[PDB]
Amino acid sequence: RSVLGSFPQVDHHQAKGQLAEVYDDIHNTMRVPWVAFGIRVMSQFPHFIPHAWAALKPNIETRYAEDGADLIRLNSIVPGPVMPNPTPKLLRLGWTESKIEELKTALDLLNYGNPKYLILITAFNEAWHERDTGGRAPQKLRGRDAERIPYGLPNSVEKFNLLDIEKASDRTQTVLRDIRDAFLHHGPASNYRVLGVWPDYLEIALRDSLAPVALSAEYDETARRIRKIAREHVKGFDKPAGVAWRDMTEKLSAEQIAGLTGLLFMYNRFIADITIAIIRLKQAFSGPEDATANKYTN
Amino acid sequence: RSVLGSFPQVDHHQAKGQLAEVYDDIHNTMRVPWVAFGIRVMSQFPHFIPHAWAALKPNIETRYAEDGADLIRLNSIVPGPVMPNPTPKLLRLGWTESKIEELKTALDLLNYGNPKYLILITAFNEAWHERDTGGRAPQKLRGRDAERIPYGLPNSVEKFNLLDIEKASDRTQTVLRDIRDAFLHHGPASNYRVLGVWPDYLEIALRDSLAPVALSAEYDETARRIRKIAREHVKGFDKPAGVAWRDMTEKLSAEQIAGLTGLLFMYNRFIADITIAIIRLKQAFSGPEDATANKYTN
Repeated sequence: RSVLGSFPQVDHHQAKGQLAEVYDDIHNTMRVPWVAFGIRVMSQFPHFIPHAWAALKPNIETRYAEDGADLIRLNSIVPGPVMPNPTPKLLRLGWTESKIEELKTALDLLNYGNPKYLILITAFNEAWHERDTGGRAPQKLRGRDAERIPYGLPNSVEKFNLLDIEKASDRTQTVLRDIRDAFLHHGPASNYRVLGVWPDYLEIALRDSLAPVALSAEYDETARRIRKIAREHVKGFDKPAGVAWRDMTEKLSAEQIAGLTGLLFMYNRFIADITIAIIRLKQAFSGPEDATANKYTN
Repeated sequence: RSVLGSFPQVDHHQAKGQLAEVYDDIHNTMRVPWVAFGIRVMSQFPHFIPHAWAALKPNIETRYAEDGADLIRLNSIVPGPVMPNPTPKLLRLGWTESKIEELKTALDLLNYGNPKYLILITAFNEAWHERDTGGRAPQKLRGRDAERIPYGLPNSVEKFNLLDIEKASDRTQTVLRDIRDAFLHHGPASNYRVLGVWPDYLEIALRDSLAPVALSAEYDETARRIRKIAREHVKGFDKPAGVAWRDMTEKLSAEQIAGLTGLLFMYNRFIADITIAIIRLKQAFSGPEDATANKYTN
């Protein structure tokens, strides 16, 4: 038996018809090279993802929301131990400059997307429990807060290809398991199914950047802070940015509403954790300013 | 539209036959006068509650597991503002000392049980992800540790009846809904379906005790602290105290394995938040030492 199985989810290859249009819409609207592990997972359920998406789209494409994602990114740094650069270790292991740059680009794209997915999940979750995710403030978004960000991926950014966990080496399987378990999580992030093709780096990543802050006051407090930024930000939305489970009782079964309720709560924690995590990795290379910069939609 | 509606679950009365024996064996093994919300909700899935429960049973029934509960209970105090006593307040509403004493007994019972439930949900959540919940330790439980605590509810302890939410007043509904949303939770705890026969108090409770600490660093750190105690404790079990999703694949569809992964995580947080809440609630009547004692299994 594998150290690590594969979690229940509609894979990117599995998304058919109406659903595969949505995965694209997500890519393009959010200018992100992957669909979130949680979206993939929540998509097995009929109706929900497509409907919640349709009600989130108009709100997440704005410069307003992008400014929110920037607040998340900006404050996602952990008041933690100081970390050594991984660069010398990669060179001595014989990595090319060029290869390391490919890693840092990966990290950079990941750190662009995660915070937007923090906005995303906060919308979906809060709306599910009929709490404030839009159309409540007296003052609508005005001036350029309401402008739309560019559609599609940034020039020279392709969609990621996530590694197939079944086919992967023991080494890769294990480091991912380890990173999952260090944080008490359910699965490997899409983040790590991208970063996993470099198990040797992740092993160093885990020892130098993530294991020493995992489960700590400082780390969870930094999750609390960014979740709060996300939760306050979404009330600025012009119209509600998700569906409410009470409006879904013709669409989902009692069992299903249950499942989705837990799934949403879980992913609202997972995404925050992962956001912090990967920024911290790119902090080990460069520093807190470069690591939390918006490098894509300016 | 109703201000709050009932969350989907196998209500106490609805459990038939084999699941009904399970709800009981829970009641009695844990010496608690209510089956947790999270089990009720989670029971609607085939196989899992009965199965996870069979593995928890011999572990949670030991004196060792009772010490576990006591540690959580002891460490559940928030270092927040000092709260006024509500006793004068309830007297001014004409509550008799006798009625007041009825509320405190109920608070004691909720406070007896929430810590044990945190143990339950920790075992279930961890085992599911094949993380450590028993059997890994060098030598087995010995001495006082291995003994079975008493079976059955304590003397003069009657089973609670949850209040019907649908049927309940607007005021019961408002205050419960306010309590749910103040913590970003999914529904009201069994605890509040008990305490909500008394919405005048819950109202005081929220304004005095709960709302000034909801979502604060101190409240959230307290949760981390107690969740940690619980995660370390189940490691001392003689054998695993739950079931792994990988072993359940004949018994559960992908969709449900996903739904449960979520619910498990969500209740692990939920139960911990509530343990702290209801303790806080008693702490205002009678200080920290009282609020955290084991008054039932000594």
